[PDB]
Amino acid sequence: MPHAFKPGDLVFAKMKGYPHWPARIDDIADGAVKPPPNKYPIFFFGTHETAFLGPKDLFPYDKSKDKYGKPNKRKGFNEGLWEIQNNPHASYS
Repeated sequence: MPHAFKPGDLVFAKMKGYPHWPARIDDIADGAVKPPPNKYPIFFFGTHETAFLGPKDLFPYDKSKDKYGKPNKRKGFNEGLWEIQNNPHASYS
């Protein structure tokens, strides 16, 4: 059975106006800005941007990749598909 989301989990994350996007739950570094309650820090592969999202916008990657893991014209998307498949736990700073 599923657990709650934790750092390192792989997802497609949905933002208004954007396709479901390859992403991970990030850790919060010591001294770094914390997310709002009930929100997670989401790092988006390819763009390397961070937004704060709740579970309603987070789709576990294994279950979802057949539907959402296809190339997309949007900036950074296909880079992000490579990252989540090939080195999803690397430093992209």
